[PDB]
Amino acid sequence: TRGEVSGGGKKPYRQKGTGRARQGSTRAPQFTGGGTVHGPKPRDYSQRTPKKMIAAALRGALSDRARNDRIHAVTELVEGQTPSTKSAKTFLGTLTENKKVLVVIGRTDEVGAKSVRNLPGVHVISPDQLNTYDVLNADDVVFSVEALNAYISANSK
Amino acid sequence: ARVKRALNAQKKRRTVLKASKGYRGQRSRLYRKAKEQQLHSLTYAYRDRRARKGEFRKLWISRINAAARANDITYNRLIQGLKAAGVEVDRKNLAELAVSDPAAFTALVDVARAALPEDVNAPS
Amino acid sequence: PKAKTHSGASKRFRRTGTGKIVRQKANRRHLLEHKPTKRTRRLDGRTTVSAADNSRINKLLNG
Amino acid sequence: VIKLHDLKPAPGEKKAKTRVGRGEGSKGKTAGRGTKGTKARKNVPVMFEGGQMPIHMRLPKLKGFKNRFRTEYQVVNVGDINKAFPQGGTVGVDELVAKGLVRKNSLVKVLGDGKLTVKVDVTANKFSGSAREAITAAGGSATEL
RNA sequence: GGCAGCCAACGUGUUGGCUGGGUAGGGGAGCGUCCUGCAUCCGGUGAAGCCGCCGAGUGAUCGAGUGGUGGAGGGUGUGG
RNA sequence: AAGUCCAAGAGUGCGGCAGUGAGACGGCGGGGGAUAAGCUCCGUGCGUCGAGAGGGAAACAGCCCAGAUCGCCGGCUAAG
RNA sequence: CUGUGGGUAGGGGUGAAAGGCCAAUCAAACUCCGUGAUAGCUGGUUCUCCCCGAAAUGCAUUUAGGUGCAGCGUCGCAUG
RNA sequence: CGUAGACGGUGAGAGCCCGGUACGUGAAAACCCGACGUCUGUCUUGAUGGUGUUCCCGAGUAGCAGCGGGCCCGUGGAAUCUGCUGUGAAUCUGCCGGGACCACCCGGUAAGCCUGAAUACUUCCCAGUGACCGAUAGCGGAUUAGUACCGUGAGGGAAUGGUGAAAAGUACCCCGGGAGGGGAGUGAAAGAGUACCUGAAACCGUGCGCUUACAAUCCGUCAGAGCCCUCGACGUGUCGUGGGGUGAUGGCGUGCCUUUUGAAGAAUGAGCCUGCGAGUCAGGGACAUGUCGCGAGGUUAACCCGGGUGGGGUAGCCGCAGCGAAAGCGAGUCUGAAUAGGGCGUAUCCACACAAGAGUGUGUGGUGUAGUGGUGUGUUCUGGACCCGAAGCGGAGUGA
RNA sequence: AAGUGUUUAAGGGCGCAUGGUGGAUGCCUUGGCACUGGGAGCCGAUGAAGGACGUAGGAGGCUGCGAUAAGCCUCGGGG
Ligand SMILES: [Mg+2]
Ligand SMILES: [Mg+2]
Ligand SMILES: [Mg+2]
Ligand SMILES: [Mg+2]
Ligand SMILES: [Mg+2]
Ligand SMILES: [Mg+2]
Ligand SMILES: [Mg+2]
Ligand SMILES: [Mg+2]
Ligand SMILES: [Mg+2]
Ligand SMILES: [Mg+2]
Ligand SMILES: [Mg+2]
Ligand SMILES: [Mg+2]
Ligand SMILES: [Mg+2]
Ligand SMILES: [Mg+2]
Ligand SMILES: [Mg+2]
Ligand SMILES: [Mg+2]
Ligand SMILES: [Mg+2]
Ligand SMILES: [Mg+2]
Ligand SMILES: [Mg+2]
Ligand SMILES: [Mg+2]
Ligand SMILES: [Mg+2]
Ligand SMILES: [Mg+2]
Ligand SMILES: [Mg+2]
Ligand SMILES: [Mg+2]
Ligand SMILES: [Mg+2]
Ligand SMILES: [Mg+2]
Ligand SMILES: [Mg+2]
Ligand SMILES: [Mg+2]
Ligand SMILES: [Mg+2]
Ligand SMILES: [Mg+2]
Ligand SMILES: [Mg+2]
Ligand SMILES: [Mg+2]
Ligand SMILES: [Mg+2]
Ligand SMILES: [Mg+2]
Ligand SMILES: [Mg+2]
Ligand SMILES: [Mg+2]
Ligand SMILES: [Mg+2]
Ligand SMILES: [Mg+2]
Ligand SMILES: [Mg+2]
Ligand SMILES: [Mg+2]
Ligand SMILES: [Mg+2]
Ligand SMILES: [Mg+2]
Ligand SMILES: [Mg+2]
Ligand SMILES: [Mg+2]
Ligand SMILES: [Mg+2]
Ligand SMILES: [Mg+2]
Ligand SMILES: [Mg+2]
Ligand SMILES: [Mg+2]
Ligand SMILES: [Mg+2]
Ligand SMILES: [Mg+2]
Ligand SMILES: [Mg+2]
Ligand SMILES: [Mg+2]
Ligand SMILES: [Mg+2]
Ligand SMILES: [Mg+2]
Ligand SMILES: [Mg+2]
Ligand SMILES: [Mg+2]
Ligand SMILES: [Mg+2]
Ligand SMILES: [Mg+2]
Ligand SMILES: [Mg+2]
Ligand SMILES: [Mg+2]
Ligand SMILES: [Mg+2]
Ligand SMILES: [Mg+2]
Ligand SMILES: [Mg+2]
Ligand SMILES: [Mg+2]
Ligand SMILES: [Mg+2]
Ligand SMILES: [Mg+2]
Ligand SMILES: [Mg+2]
Ligand SMILES: [Mg+2]
Ligand SMILES: [Mg+2]
Ligand SMILES: [Mg+2]
Ligand SMILES: [Mg+2]
Ligand SMILES: [Mg+2]
Ligand SMILES: [Mg+2]
Ligand SMILES: [Mg+2]
Ligand SMILES: [Mg+2]
Ligand SMILES: [Mg+2]
Ligand SMILES: [Mg+2]
Ligand SMILES: [Mg+2]
Ligand SMILES: [Mg+2]
Ligand SMILES: [Mg+2]
Ligand SMILES: [Mg+2]
Ligand SMILES: [Mg+2]
Ligand SMILES: [Mg+2]
Ligand SMILES: [Mg+2]
Ligand SMILES: [Mg+2]
Ligand SMILES: [Mg+2]
Ligand SMILES: [Mg+2]
Ligand SMILES: [Mg+2]
Ligand SMILES: [Mg+2]
Ligand SMILES: [Mg+2]
Ligand SMILES: [Mg+2]
Ligand SMILES: [Mg+2]
Ligand SMILES: [Mg+2]
Ligand SMILES: [Mg+2]
Ligand SMILES: [Mg+2]
Ligand SMILES: [Mg+2]
Repeated sequence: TRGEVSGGGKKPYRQKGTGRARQGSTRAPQFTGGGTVHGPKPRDYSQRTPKKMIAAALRGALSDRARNDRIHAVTELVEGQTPSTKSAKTFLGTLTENKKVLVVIGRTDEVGAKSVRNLPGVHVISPDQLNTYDVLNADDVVFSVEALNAYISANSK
Repeated sequence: ARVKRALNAQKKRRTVLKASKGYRGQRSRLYRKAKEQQLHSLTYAYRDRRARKGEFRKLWISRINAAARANDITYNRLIQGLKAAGVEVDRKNLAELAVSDPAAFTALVDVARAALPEDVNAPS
Repeated sequence: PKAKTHSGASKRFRRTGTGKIVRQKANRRHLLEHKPTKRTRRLDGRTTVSAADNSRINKLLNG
Repeated sequence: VIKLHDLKPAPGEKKAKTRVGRGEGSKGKTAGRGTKGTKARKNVPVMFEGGQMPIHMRLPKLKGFKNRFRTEYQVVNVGDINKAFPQGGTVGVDELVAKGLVRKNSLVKVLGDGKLTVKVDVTANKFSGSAREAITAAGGSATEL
């Protein structure tokens, strides 16, 4: 702003008699190099929607995917002990033809998330982290048995 | 998100300057003086578009009066007689008759005089 | 920052159960001997504040 | 299958901001302020009246005091016991909090407004005379804490 | 003959009737600029910018109509 | 008691957002002044200007006519 | 009279006194900071169109070119 | 190919061309960490609960007073804490506090000292990110930048980026003293030539078309002859649903903005162009109105667990009963001696009765009562708060 | 004889075509701005922070260094 830019303390010249506009400092907004008037300052943009709004949006998006048969459960992405983007890609291709998929996996299952992480349209998220934005991106949502059961059980009571 | 206001600013400038072609002086060169002139130009165009219908009626009346007086009748009596006769041609085409073919104008003056009171100054 | 209630107005104005703002009539604190009791008793109790002043009093009360 | 571009605010939700002082087509050269004065550049405080004695200074302060030792009670009317308890039974403070008839940690007094018909055993900090008569004339009993 | 605001009738988009000068000021609906989520499209067979031609819209303005110059990024939809 | 009544876009009540609180001349009733002022101060379901374009008064905010939605190379009128 | 070296500093200095002088400035020097001082005062405030549309009065005022409330505009609701 | 489709560069949009990325591997020395020993210290010529008195328990202190400071508390009835001055005790059936004070009860044990964690910040280093700026912006400083420069001095304080992919940066010839150019070459391009990407406007020329030297012009607008260009048709120059350019001539015509009762005004402001320059943001702020979720309920704050925007978190807050100064009472309550009027309150409506037409009341039934939390908009409060502008006031310094 | 009637451009205006000047616009960037996560939270008589003058085979500026002067030794890395 006007007071944060360097310099500007002096009145530039005498206030009367010079035949020029009355100017209070060289860092005034109308000056080149002067202060910005209503300019951006850092902002926190988060807004806190009620919990059940968020939960309902989750359920509505997941229902929207379910009505159209876009939810899949699988035992796991790839046979374990080692990641393999090739085989996991082939299996996921059998499972769906669309471009974007959510792959909801439990956090412990690292071999599975490693083997599907480098596919261009594939987004990997944890069941306890499920939100409406990622499921609305996905054309299909591909759960694991453990992750589907976990989401069901976190909302069964 | 800072914007450089020059893409949008130049559009009305080009519009007004293109409209101000032919203006003598700096009223065809500078956007501000050209805009000041465009204000007057469009008000004057409105004014004269409204008054053109009166200027042309003035011209038609003048031509009709001259032709009528050539036919030895006054303009006002001529149109009074044409109103009395039911012939309901407007002054525009009555002026085209006065100019283009004077024989039909002569005949129409004959009709107007035939359909006129035996005393135009009678108390009726 | 949270808004501040105008303290001088809170100790003068009050709200009823429905929400109308009541008042206390003036000219009754001293110099009472020459005032008849009819004037004295038409000047006490509460009375609802005027509709003209209801807009500013509300802003002073809520801050 | 709703995707992120299919999302739209509800009709009537979002109103356009009124950007002011952006030309004479809408609100220009004064931004809705009119000509000069105090109000043309700053404001006027809400407790200002032009130097005459303000509304908050020519009126007496309300009589009385506040009594910091006030005992306030959260009140239930007897008619709500009918709705809350279709059969009656024992009804204390905390199994009356669960029915959302009073706040959780407060003193509870029972008042006799509605009409009570069921056999109830009410326990509360205090009772009304009408409430006590309604409780005991309907067949139940009422004990204070 | 064209438009628009209020209202009415059948009825569910028309028709009809009234009305449409305007500063301070109030309300409503929009044009153009930039950044972005998502979706699509165009571009070294030449993007933007600029200069024109020929046009268009009730207004801000438009030209996924066209040429010249130019040399790497843009359009449109729906939200922010 | 009627009239207007697909309108006055009228009253009244509550609320959101106001601007205004320097007015001018002309007609009629008056105070001040010298029954002076293009003076000053009041009254007027008086007007116009302010905030009013168009026609008349040579020119000429406030006088007379008449209230501009746009177009027309139609007609009838008002003051004059 | 003059050179060289030095001393007096801001409500302070110095003045054979003119409010003179104290770095082209002096009824309280200059620089930076408080600080974007405060101004009932002047100036400026940026695209469009649609509908409606004032006031220049009353009352109070350390008041009279400022403001509060009333009157008079607009929008929403109620009544009709 | 992918545990690597991060991001750059390379002659234009590259996962497979380069550096890298995912993922692993590596430290002689120095430093920071732990861990095990020497080492260091203490405890054991010794433990435990009893039964009955004298002494001790932080002294120029507490307390008291005068004058102050600070507490929500501006001297107030003014406690608690505290400075200067004066006076000045007790060692536990003591002394201090519990908002003057006293009594009783309760809590504690001043005038001795150490103390980790949870908390605040970033000169500097490392690694990242941005609905951040993009050369009048962003730091004053993308380039000599606290530089040049201005001042005696404290101090003030600039302006200056872009050839091409690659210098391949124009050999040689010609005019010229050179500068500059013209051929020739380089290059995809020289409308890229180290005055170099794009190259707008103001401003300045040159060429052509129409016009203009008897004429009183806010410089336009409407009508308009003549000339010039262009598109069609018939044909071979004259019309046409035409289009442009210029305009002899005729009618009408008092710039823009501010501010004013009223300005073309001889009131203000503006030489011109290009770039810049003014209602913004924060807050469980307040009021109102949209919209959404849940609904007699609604919602969490700090915080905790999540490489995320997700999930837990009931403390509080608002609604749920009012009247009263208050004790209090409670669909009532206050006033009052009053079943005697009035005030406020009992969502709202419907009916049936019982009383008066002094404005309707009272009562029995029924219907049953709407809030809250996100978020858009308007206004508002606290903040520089729409932007610009004093003369001057204060603090610390610099100057004879 | 009376009457009528084109052609002037010293210079100026407007439209176009062509350039100059100028450095906007577009598209950029060895620069900044706001933060996030770590580290380290002091240096100095064993002479600090910061400088002056010197220093390369050749003139200056920035950087590095100090008469052992774009450097000297030892240990690692790497090529
Ligand atoms: Mg400053
Ligand atoms: Mg001057
Ligand atoms: Mg100042
Ligand atoms: Mg800046
Ligand atoms: Mg949460
Ligand atoms: Mg012309
Ligand atoms: Mg208070
Ligand atoms: Mg008294
Ligand atoms: Mg008395
Ligand atoms: Mg906002
Ligand atoms: Mg305006
Ligand atoms: Mg303006
Ligand atoms: Mg306003
Ligand atoms: Mg102004
Ligand atoms: Mg005024
Ligand atoms: Mg005002
Ligand atoms: Mg205040
Ligand atoms: Mg209609
Ligand atoms: Mg209108
Ligand atoms: Mg009209
Ligand atoms: Mg307006
Ligand atoms: Mg665009
Ligand atoms: Mg978009
Ligand atoms: Mg493509
Ligand atoms: Mg090419
Ligand atoms: Mg762009
Ligand atoms: Mg081309
Ligand atoms: Mg192009
Ligand atoms: Mg938008
Ligand atoms: Mg009528
Ligand atoms: Mg009407
Ligand atoms: Mg009305
Ligand atoms: Mg006044
Ligand atoms: Mg007045
Ligand atoms: Mg008057
Ligand atoms: Mg007068
Ligand atoms: Mg008179
Ligand atoms: Mg008089
Ligand atoms: Mg007069
Ligand atoms: Mg009068
Ligand atoms: Mg006015
Ligand atoms: Mg008029
Ligand atoms: Mg009028
Ligand atoms: Mg008359
Ligand atoms: Mg007639
Ligand atoms: Mg007449
Ligand atoms: Mg001497
Ligand atoms: Mg000296
Ligand atoms: Mg002196
Ligand atoms: Mg000086
Ligand atoms: Mg001097
Ligand atoms: Mg001084
Ligand atoms: Mg002074
Ligand atoms: Mg301050
Ligand atoms: Mg100011
Ligand atoms: Mg109107
Ligand atoms: Mg006073
Ligand atoms: Mg007012
Ligand atoms: Mg209103
Ligand atoms: Mg890449
Ligand atoms: Mg002790
Ligand atoms: Mg004190
Ligand atoms: Mg005290
Ligand atoms: Mg300590
Ligand atoms: Mg800069
Ligand atoms: Mg540039
Ligand atoms: Mg600068
Ligand atoms: Mg110097
Ligand atoms: Mg070649
Ligand atoms: Mg090229
Ligand atoms: Mg150049
Ligand atoms: Mg160039
Ligand atoms: Mg001539
Ligand atoms: Mg004349
Ligand atoms: Mg003319
Ligand atoms: Mg004229
Ligand atoms: Mg003035
Ligand atoms: Mg004025
Ligand atoms: Mg005047
Ligand atoms: Mg002037
Ligand atoms: Mg003049
Ligand atoms: Mg003036
Ligand atoms: Mg001037
Ligand atoms: Mg500027
Ligand atoms: Mg806010
Ligand atoms: Mg109360
Ligand atoms: Mg009494
Ligand atoms: Mg009562
Ligand atoms: Mg709701
Ligand atoms: Mg809201
Ligand atoms: Mg000072
Ligand atoms: Mg000195
Ligand atoms: Mg010529
Ligand atoms: Mg230390
Ligand atoms: Mg050096
Ligand atoms: Mg080695």
